[PDB]
Amino acid sequence: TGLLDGKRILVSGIITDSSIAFHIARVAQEQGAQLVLTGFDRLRLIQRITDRLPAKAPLLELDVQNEEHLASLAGRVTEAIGAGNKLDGVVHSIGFMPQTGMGINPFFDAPYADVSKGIHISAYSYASMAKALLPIMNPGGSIVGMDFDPSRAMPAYNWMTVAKSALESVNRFVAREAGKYGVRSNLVAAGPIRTLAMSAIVGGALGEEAGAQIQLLEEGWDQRAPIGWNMKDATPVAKTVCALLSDWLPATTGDIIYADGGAHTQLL
Ligand SMILES: NC(=O)c1ccc[n+]([C@@H]2O[C@H](COP(=O)([O-])OP(=O)(O)OC[C@H]3O[C@@H](n4cnc5c(N)ncnc54)[C@H](O)[C@@H]3O)[C@@H](O)[C@H]2O)c1
Ligand SMILES: CC1(C)CCC(Cc2cc(O)c(-c3ccccc3)c(=O)[nH]2)CC1
Repeated sequence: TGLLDGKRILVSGIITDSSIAFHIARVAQEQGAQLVLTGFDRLRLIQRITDRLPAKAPLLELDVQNEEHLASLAGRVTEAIGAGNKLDGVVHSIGFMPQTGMGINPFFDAPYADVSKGIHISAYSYASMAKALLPIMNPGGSIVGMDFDPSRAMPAYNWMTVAKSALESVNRFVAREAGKYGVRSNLVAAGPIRTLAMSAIVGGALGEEAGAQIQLLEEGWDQRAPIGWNMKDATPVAKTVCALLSDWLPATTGDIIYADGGAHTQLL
């Protein structure tokens, strides 16, 4: 028997087969969960991607900045799962920052208008999704969001670090709301993952020093992690997410779970 047998789970922000969301999806189904997937904007591409998943599952459209999408969602989900049916889990794997708040671009020259859009999509949306979907969520349910450890600062990550810092604060407040419905809210702080965009950056595309800064990070991370860190293997992150969506961490809300091979616990 699977781990999430007959749980119903919403899963956001799939865009490629290297997206973490995709691997969460994959493992989720492997355990036997019925999924509902949202996508943003290029629904047509995302449709092609989601077809490679163990089982097919409904694709709804959701731009977290679109107010109506948020409004209409609560229903659109219940539609695709059948009325008198509730969700046992939502997964937030959304994030965005303009290239002024990330990469080689100096920290100071990011115009607030840029930064804000970032925080809107990367941290605010977490409460948005939780507001939309809490109503239709079963007791013992789970909310899970994607996070990169922002408690220290580092090169390149710039304003996104702030967005992540924001996000960990939002999460603790959602935890409060979620509690009313008997729902948990947590974040998975993950080590770096070799996604499409990340490898592109390791090839002039975000700069030259940028490629060198990514590489430095990735390598220190593996060296610090007492059980190592394979940037290419996104499975153990997904596995972790699924453990939070399971019934096996029932006493753990408002919190951060570290899938980083233990890096953040080691100085050198
Ligand atoms: N990249 C990493 O190594 C890493 C590490 C830890 C945490 N994270 C976090 O995990 C999440 C996903 O990372 P990823 O590597 O899968 O990147 P990704 O680009 O594959 O996923 C981000 C998703 O957000 C979606 N998105 C963008 N703007 C949106 C909007 N306005 N409304 C709704 N959706 C929108 C995109 O369609 C995309 O599918 C992000 O929250 C990211 O910060 C990433
Ligand atoms: C610190 C460093 C130079 C920059 C990125 C990090 C990890 C990381 C987190 C992160 O949230 C993202 C991200 C940003 C926007 C949209 C989707 C994903 C990322 O690409 N990489 C790995 C290296």
